[PDB]
Amino acid sequence: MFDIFTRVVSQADARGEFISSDKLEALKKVVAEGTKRSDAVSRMTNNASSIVTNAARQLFADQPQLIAPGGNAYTNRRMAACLRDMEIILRYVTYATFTGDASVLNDRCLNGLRETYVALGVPGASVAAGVRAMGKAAVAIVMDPAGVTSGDCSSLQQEIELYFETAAKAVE
Amino acid sequence: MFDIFTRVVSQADARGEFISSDKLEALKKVVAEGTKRSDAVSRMTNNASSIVTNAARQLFADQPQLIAPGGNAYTNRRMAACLRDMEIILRYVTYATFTGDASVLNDRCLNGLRETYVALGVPGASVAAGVRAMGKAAVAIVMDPAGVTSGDCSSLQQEIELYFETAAKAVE
Amino acid sequence: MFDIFTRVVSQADARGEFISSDKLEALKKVVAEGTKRSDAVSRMTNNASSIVTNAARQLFADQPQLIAPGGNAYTNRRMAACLRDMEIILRYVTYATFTGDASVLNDRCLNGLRETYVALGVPGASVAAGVRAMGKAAVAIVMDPAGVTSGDCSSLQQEIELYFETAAKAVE
Amino acid sequence: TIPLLQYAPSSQNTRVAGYTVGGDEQPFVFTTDNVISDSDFDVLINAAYRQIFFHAFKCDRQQLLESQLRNGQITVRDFIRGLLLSETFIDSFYNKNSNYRFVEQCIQRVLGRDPFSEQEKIAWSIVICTKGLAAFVDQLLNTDEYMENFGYDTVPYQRRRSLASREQGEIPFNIKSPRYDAYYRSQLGFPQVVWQNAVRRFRTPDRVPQAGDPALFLNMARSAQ
Amino acid sequence: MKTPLTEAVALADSQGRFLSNTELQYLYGRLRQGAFALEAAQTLTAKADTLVNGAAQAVYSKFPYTTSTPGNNFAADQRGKDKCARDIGYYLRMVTYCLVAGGTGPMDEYLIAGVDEINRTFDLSPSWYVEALKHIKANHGLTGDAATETNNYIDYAINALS
Amino acid sequence: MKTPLTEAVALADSQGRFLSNTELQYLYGRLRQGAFALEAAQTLTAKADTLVNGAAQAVYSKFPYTTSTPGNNFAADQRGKDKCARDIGYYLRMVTYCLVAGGTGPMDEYLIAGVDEINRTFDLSPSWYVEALKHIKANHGLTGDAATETNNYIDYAINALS
Amino acid sequence: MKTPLTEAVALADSQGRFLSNTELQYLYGRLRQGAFALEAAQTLTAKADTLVNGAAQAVYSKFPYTTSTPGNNFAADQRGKDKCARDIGYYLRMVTYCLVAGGTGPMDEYLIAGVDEINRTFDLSPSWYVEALKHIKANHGLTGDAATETNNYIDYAINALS
Amino acid sequence: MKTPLTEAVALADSQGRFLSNTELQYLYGRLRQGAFALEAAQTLTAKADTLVNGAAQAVYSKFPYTTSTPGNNFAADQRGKDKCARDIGYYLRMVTYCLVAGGTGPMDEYLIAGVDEINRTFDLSPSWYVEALKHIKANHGLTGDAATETNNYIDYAINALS
Amino acid sequence: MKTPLTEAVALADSQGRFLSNTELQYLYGRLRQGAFALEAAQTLTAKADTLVNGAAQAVYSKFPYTTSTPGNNFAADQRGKDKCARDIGYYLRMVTYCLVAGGTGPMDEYLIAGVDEINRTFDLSPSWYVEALKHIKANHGLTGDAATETNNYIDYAINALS
Ligand SMILES: CCC1=C(C)/C(=C/C2=NC(=C\c3[nH]c(/C=C4\NC(=O)[C@H](C)[C@H]4CC)c(C)c3CCC(=O)O)/C(CCC(=O)O)=C2C)NC1=O
Ligand SMILES: CCC1=C(C)/C(=C/C2=NC(=C\c3[nH]c(/C=C4\NC(=O)[C@H](C)[C@H]4CC)c(C)c3CCC(=O)O)/C(CCC(=O)O)=C2C)NC1=O
Ligand SMILES: CCC1=C(C)/C(=C/C2=NC(=C\c3[nH]c(/C=C4\NC(=O)[C@H](C)[C@H]4CC)c(C)c3CCC(=O)O)/C(CCC(=O)O)=C2C)NC1=O
Ligand SMILES: CCC1=C(C)/C(=C/C2=NC(=C\c3[nH]c(/C=C4\NC(=O)[C@H](C)[C@H]4CC)c(C)c3CCC(=O)O)/C(CCC(=O)O)=C2C)NC1=O
Ligand SMILES: CCC1=C(C)/C(=C/C2=NC(=C\c3[nH]c(/C=C4\NC(=O)[C@H](C)[C@H]4CC)c(C)c3CCC(=O)O)/C(CCC(=O)O)=C2C)NC1=O
Ligand SMILES: CCC1=C(C)/C(=C/C2=NC(=C\c3[nH]c(/C=C4\NC(=O)[C@H](C)[C@H]4CC)c(C)c3CCC(=O)O)/C(CCC(=O)O)=C2C)NC1=O
Ligand SMILES: CCC1=C(C)/C(=C/C2=NC(=C\c3[nH]c(/C=C4\NC(=O)[C@H](C)[C@H]4CC)c(C)c3CCC(=O)O)/C(CCC(=O)O)=C2C)NC1=O
Ligand SMILES: CCC1=C(C)/C(=C/C2=NC(=C\c3[nH]c(/C=C4\NC(=O)[C@H](C)[C@H]4CC)c(C)c3CCC(=O)O)/C(CCC(=O)O)=C2C)NC1=O
Ligand SMILES: CCC1=C(C)/C(=C/C2=NC(=C\c3[nH]c(/C=C4\NC(=O)[C@H](C)[C@H]4CC)c(C)c3CCC(=O)O)/C(CCC(=O)O)=C2C)NC1=O
Ligand SMILES: CCC1=C(C)/C(=C/C2=NC(=C\c3[nH]c(/C=C4\NC(=O)[C@H](C)[C@H]4CC)c(C)c3CCC(=O)O)/C(CCC(=O)O)=C2C)NC1=O
Ligand SMILES: CCC1=C(C)/C(=C/C2=NC(=C\c3[nH]c(/C=C4\NC(=O)[C@H](C)[C@H]4CC)c(C)c3CCC(=O)O)/C(CCC(=O)O)=C2C)NC1=O
Repeated sequence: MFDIFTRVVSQADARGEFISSDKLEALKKVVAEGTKRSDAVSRMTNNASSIVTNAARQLFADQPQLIAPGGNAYTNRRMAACLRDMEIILRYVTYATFTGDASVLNDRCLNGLRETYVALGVPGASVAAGVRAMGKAAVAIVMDPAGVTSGDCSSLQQEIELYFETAAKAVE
Repeated sequence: MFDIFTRVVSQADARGEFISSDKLEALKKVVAEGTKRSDAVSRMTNNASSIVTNAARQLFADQPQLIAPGGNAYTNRRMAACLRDMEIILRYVTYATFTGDASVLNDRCLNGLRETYVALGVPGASVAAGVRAMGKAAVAIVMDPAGVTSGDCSSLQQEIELYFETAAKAVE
Repeated sequence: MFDIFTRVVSQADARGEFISSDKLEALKKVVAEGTKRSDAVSRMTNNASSIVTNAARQLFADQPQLIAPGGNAYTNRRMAACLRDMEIILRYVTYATFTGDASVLNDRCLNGLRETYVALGVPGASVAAGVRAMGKAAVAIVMDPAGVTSGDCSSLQQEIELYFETAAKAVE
Repeated sequence: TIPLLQYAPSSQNTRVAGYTVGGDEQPFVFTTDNVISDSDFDVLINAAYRQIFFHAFKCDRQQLLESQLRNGQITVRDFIRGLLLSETFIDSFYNKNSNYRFVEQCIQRVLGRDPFSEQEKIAWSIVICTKGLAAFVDQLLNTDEYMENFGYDTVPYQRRRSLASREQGEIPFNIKSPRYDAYYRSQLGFPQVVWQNAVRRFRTPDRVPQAGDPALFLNMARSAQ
Repeated sequence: MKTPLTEAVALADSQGRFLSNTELQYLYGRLRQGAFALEAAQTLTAKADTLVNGAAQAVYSKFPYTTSTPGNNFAADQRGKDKCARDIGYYLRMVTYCLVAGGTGPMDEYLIAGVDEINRTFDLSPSWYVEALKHIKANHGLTGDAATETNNYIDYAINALS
Repeated sequence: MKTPLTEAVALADSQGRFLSNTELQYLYGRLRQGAFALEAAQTLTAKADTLVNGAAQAVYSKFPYTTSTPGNNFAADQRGKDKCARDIGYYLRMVTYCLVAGGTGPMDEYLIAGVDEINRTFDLSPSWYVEALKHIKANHGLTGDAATETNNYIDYAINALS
Repeated sequence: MKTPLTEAVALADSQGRFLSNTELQYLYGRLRQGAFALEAAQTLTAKADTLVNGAAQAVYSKFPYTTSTPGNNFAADQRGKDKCARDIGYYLRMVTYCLVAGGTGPMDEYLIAGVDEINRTFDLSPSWYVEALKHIKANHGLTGDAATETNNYIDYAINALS
Repeated sequence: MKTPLTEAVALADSQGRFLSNTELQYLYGRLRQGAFALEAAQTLTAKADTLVNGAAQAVYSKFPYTTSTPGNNFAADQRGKDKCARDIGYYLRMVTYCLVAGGTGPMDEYLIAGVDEINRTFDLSPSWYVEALKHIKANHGLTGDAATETNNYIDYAINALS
Repeated sequence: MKTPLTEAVALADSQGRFLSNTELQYLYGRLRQGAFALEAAQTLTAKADTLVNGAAQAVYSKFPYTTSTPGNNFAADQRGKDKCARDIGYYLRMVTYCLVAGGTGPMDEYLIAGVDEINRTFDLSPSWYVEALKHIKANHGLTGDAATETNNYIDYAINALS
């Protein structure tokens, strides 16, 4: 649970003097790009349901075991719970790019998730493929422009790829 | 949670016969010295606050990091929590010399405290130095005789040094 | 728990057609005066502590029984609890002028408060005098203008007098 | 009858005082008395569901307790009791786990704290098998720690999970303890290998064209006239 | 009951502390919202009647088996189409209320909490109201910032339905 | 940890929903705040050293028994005055952090949660830091919008201390 | 996990009481059930393939817009109809498991607990499986007591879906 | 675990405060108790063997059907009487432990918590141990402070048994 | 409400058991206490008026800025010194009540539970009452058990204040 503003605050406090000028240029341009950041988050969560079903539909086309009997996501509540997990991972990566920091993502959802999926018997690499495909669709939804002024969101395309990558690598 | 009376009880029960005569001489002289014991405890808890601030003031004079920024006890609630912990350790060592047994001390506060201070990131050797200085002041308030008829206190000066030592070595 | 926006919503829903134009002029001027409203709330809660001690200090100057022995606020925790209650009433009237509606005030704190003060033995008229003096100081923190732009706050000084009056009359 | 074992408590973020202040790491607190509008009942009921069942689906929801609580005769403490003795909790949590892991999970979800030691779960595992799940949940609710920390009218939460000026405080206990363990997924037999590596197609190995090969100029000849 | 002001009050009540500096910004940020939001609510009130008629046209053109097959749920006769005008008018009015309040709380309270059982027991396929809200969000023609807020708005409606 | 963005995330997490129009409203209202707030943090960083020296001057002039009476808490000798420079510098730095974050959460987390026991056990009368923050809020000289934040800001500091 | 025997064990277990005469009756009443139930499970296993083919025929004849309109959910092409054969085969197999176990617990555990979100997110109208189970309960041709058990059985399926 | 000192520690722990003046008062009241209590424990240790033999004599003389009727519980043969010597020796030893500790906690922990199920399942009528403790409290010949405490002591034993 | 007798009753009520031997010892240990305690309460009642006047003298001599600096909290004029006589008389009377009851419960109930907020909001530095109780402790003149009891007593007062 850390905003990038209080990242600068906590780092300057552990240093113990005032915030330097170079960090203030950086924070000013953060303020000038946070416009892009916040509603980049909301256009990612615009089609969040269709993103979730498309990524899961692709995943169960790629791995036919998970809808085959004996698979991990075979019965109806296990399949619904898998959709719930993919929605949760998308929602937390959405929170993380809203805070501007991956601290909420690594702090709120990813950390014990590795041990949870190992102890349940859940495959982790399938989740990794799902979050990677979900991230591709996620930037492109935000990236593509429909009824929006043209702008440089390259950093947003950049940082959200970083956040989805941290999610997929921390699932493992 | 064990009084020394029920230490003799539980040991004689695990043996399974009556309490022998040698243990009864020992318990009678325990009864003749428990006078010293109980209110040794209360004169230790007479100046417990000034003992706590003097030990902490000495500790932060010895280690200037803990009031330096980035240190463990730097911010205001962490410093207040450290004072709370030192008061708690003094209060439990006071309970332990009131029971006459270190079982309350090792049972109530010390055991998970080692893992708690390691998992928090709290230094343990600083706590060890604090409890050692606190114990020196503690006997010298217990040990010194003011307004009390002079009498032997070797068990008392003795046993409270043992209790503070077990506290500091179990913190580590 | 009702914002004035959802007051208009719930009234138009119980009517069952769309929000009329006259209510929309009213809501637009609500939006043009809500600037005044919200941070009127925060300047009221700027000196909230000094307001609370000044009102209580005036109250115990006016009624010397409440600090006399046998009085209701005589012992130390009862006096501290009375300060807690006056802070709570000020905080909830602050919430009520932040919502713009007295629904939070009558809904959250006032309703069972009458029966609570009667069943405890607490005087109610003393509380009424306290909230009235507290409201006078409250607007004037707001009412007097120092080092700031002049404005038509008469409407608004207005509403906080209404809210404090409802609080004092509902205590009774 | 036979009383509980006396287990010594261990150190934790709960039995300590702590100087709490309003932040977000503090869980939003949901109380029956101040929710008084119809939507805030929905948020409270959703939060209690998030604690006891971890996002209960519509099958898991009990109509009677939600109905009766919206009227207000039910206390949220009695609502949590009704959730714990409801069959979707028994089916998901008491069936699949052993008694010791069940007591671990139930202490975490009712009291909002980790059990102090393994011997505490051991000492509490007498009562559930001897006196039933109803008596276990009833004795859990009657204890003074649940009452002092939450009371009659408060949905429980994980208590003091996160300390101040920490990135992480602690795992949220909804992540940490799921309803299966390793022992019962072994009975369900889930790790059937995905087996999508090294399939070894038998078709003849491709050889990179050597210098001066006719093919090398194939791709440009396709583009040329 | 989700407006930003009542959530600020709920946060301050749950923490037991009076509104801070951060709480104050909330309302002057409700200025960035409301300065277009009340305009957009008025122009939706003007657009409303042709919006419901076009949405009924789009739903009937997308799914001809509704106007063909006789049933209680289907709009074969007049009274079914009257129920359709009622349902889409309710949806558009909740969009207008959701726009005026500033948050999804009116829409989430008046529509979303029971829509799953109603669509289950009464045989109302939610893809019909998907068509209706997509036709509304294509046909409303809002300008600038007001249009974008509604879109996040109407997408939340479809996400609750789907 | 009180910034408006983390409280929006905490509200959405506690309700279990995704973001709304409100999140956009919250952050572009953090524009009404931040467009002056970062300027005011820089000019406070420039003003800082004369602010602590003047606040030490005001505290010593208000309470001469501190500089007179020998004690550990009192600033009779040099090292006590060094502790005073440390304490008021900590207060001013937490004001700057509180100004940059946008909410009271850094100040409420780094100062307020333990100040009652520290003032109780170490014999630090809080009216000293009342004098110090009142001298800072009189001496900082920020025009317009910045002043309101400080009063809202520095008054919260005094209200936590008193 | 609803069979009469495990519910007797759960009652004795929840109560903490030892097995009693009340629990015992269930076992020889499970004779009134099972003496036809295993026969009916075998004859359903024989009837199974023509049952799924006729149910697919009835669903396609009731709703022609499924076989007409192109979509992922709709069975326009071959693979959609393959998904339909899979879904109705799953329904018939859960009916057979529910018949062999004696209670609804296999069917309630393997189908019912997630069907609302799957029908909501994947756009599967449950009236399709209503048609399928009604065609199965008309076409199975069970005789005497076994037939009666299925109706209580298959009606529970429709009541969970509707 | 009921001694006055551990209950003082338990009260101070439950109240979360340092031991008070009242706690100090209790141990010097444990002087009014212990100054005779350790003497009485020693003289009971001396009296012990004739006490168990006389108590066995009194139990056999009160209930002749024990020494007559053949059974596992009854002391018809030698090994039953050996079990009786064991049981009454256990009772007398718990009385001595209860006397040395100062409270009923050793006796309440080692005897009382399971005596109801043992007397129910093993067919040990508690009126036998009533006879045994009444014969002990008549035969011990304690005097002064020790005598009054023992009756309070041994009456608690009979009240737990009856 | 901390007296040894009510804590014995509270322990027996929480365990749901009849009074134990330790409780009985408890009251004849309240003899070791009370046989001097009632004497000391009477001699404090005699000493009382010169005690408050000397404590006011010591507080004014320790802190001259109280009698010098004009303020509501400070005793500049007559009515402030009247409030001081009231406050120290309340402290001495709670010491006498605490002495008569036998435990800290009257003092802990009538003084300690709200002293932190009163000293925070009303600007009453607790080191003033530290001076007052230390001056009271120095001159009471009690000899023997009462003196020792008072020190444990008045040190608890200072520890609650500090
Ligand atoms: C806040 C962050 C957070 C996460 C991520 C989380 C995950 C989580 N996933 C679970 C199950 C599950 N997870 C999956 C996962 C999948 N299905 C597959 O085949 C793929 C390999 C993968 C989809 C990516 C499945 C099938 C289950 C159900 C297993 C079961 O419940 O028996 C469970 C057990 C509870 C239940 O849903 O029944 C938890 C706690 N919990 C949390 O609190
Ligand atoms: C009954 C026995 C018991 C003990 C001992 C105990 C300790 C304990 N010490 C803690 C923190 C702490 N402990 C310290 C310790 C110190 N500061 C330093 O620099 C020194 C190294 C050391 C002083 C000796 C500090 C600074 C914290 C605060 C860390 C934090 O809360 O972030 C916390 C975390 C909760 C909090 O106070 O915020 C616990 C639970 N709890 C218990 O229940
Ligand atoms: C949350 C931080 C914050 C604050 C504090 C804030 C206050 C604030 N008050 C304003 C205006 C104003 N404020 C007042 C207030 C009053 N005038 C009187 O004479 C009355 C006594 C009193 C009301 C009781 C008036 C009259 C105006 C004129 C401009 C307007 O209508 O906004 C404006 C308009 C823009 C500007 O001044 O640059 C600001 C910024 N804005 C912020 O972002
Ligand atoms: C076990 C027995 C039991 C019953 C019967 C019961 C009834 C019950 N009906 C309720 C509401 C309701 N009851 C109705 C009833 C009707 N609508 C109409 O117009 C007709 C007059 C009537 C249909 C027959 C309606 C509309 C509500 C919702 C009112 C509201 O929730 O605001 C509520 C409030 C909670 C809620 O559902 O929101 C309860 C507790 N609860 C129980 O535990
Ligand atoms: C304020 C929010 C709100 C919603 C969402 C709502 C839905 C709703 N739609 C209903 C009926 C209906 N709604 C429809 C509309 C349609 N069905 C179709 O097949 C068409 C494709 C579609 C036209 C767009 C029809 C035909 C019925 C009639 C059901 C009947 O007569 O049994 C009913 C039954 C009430 C009645 O009998 O009049 C409810 C509760 N009601 C509300 O109050
Ligand atoms: C919470 C409600 C809300 C929304 C939704 C909102 C959005 C929003 N996006 C804006 C700008 C913008 N938004 C984008 C976004 C993008 N352009 C691209 O080509 C990319 C693909 C994409 C990011 C992935 C761009 C490029 C701008 C240009 C102006 C700016 O930098 O803000 C602006 C500037 C002011 C205006 O447009 O009137 C608004 C209002 N403002 C609000 O108050
Ligand atoms: C980041 C937030 C923060 C706060 C609020 C804080 C307060 C604080 N002030 C302290 C000391 C002090 N603070 C003062 C300052 C003053 N006392 C007076 O009498 C003067 C009027 C006033 C000067 C303005 C002095 C003199 C001490 C010395 C105490 C000692 O040496 O025992 C100490 C003891 C630490 C040490 O020994 O260096 C703390 C924890 N520390 C923090 O880290
Ligand atoms: C054991 C219990 C069980 C049930 C109930 C179940 C339902 C179920 N049906 C599905 C798909 C499907 N089910 C259907 C069947 C139909 N849709 C129509 O429009 C027709 C009218 C109807 C034919 C009767 C179709 C066409 C899909 C394809 C969805 C897709 O390809 O995206 C899927 C998605 C899985 C996949 O991609 O293969 C699930 C989970 N699965 C189960 O394992
Ligand atoms: C719970 C309240 C309470 C207290 C506090 C208490 C203390 C207390 N300590 C006493 C004696 C004593 N206390 C001490 C203690 C010591 N002398 C030394 O030189 C050592 C350094 C030190 C032990 C470490 C001594 C030596 C005596 C002599 C008399 C005796 O043996 O009791 C006595 C005997 C009777 C009397 O003094 O009138 C009392 C009353 N009695 C009470 O009822
Ligand atoms: C430390 C506290 C303690 C108590 C109270 C206790 C009671 C006790 N008495 C037992 C047996 C016995 N106790 C008796 C004694 C008697 N029965 C009679 O009919 C006589 C009247 C009476 C002689 C006074 C006998 C005869 C048995 C034998 C039961 C058997 O052999 O099955 C047994 C069965 C254990 C064994 O098989 O040796 C227990 C547990 N054991 C304990 O450890
Ligand atoms: C029964 C336990 C009890 C305590 C502890 C207590 C404290 C207490 N002291 C007070 C005032 C006071 N107490 C003092 C006394 C002092 N201040 C100084 O600066 C001097 C150094 C010190 C003299 C020793 C003064 C001057 C006030 C006046 C505050 C005012 O007039 O606003 C008040 C405000 C009530 C009133 O207005 O009369 C309370 C509640 N009251 C109680 O009922």
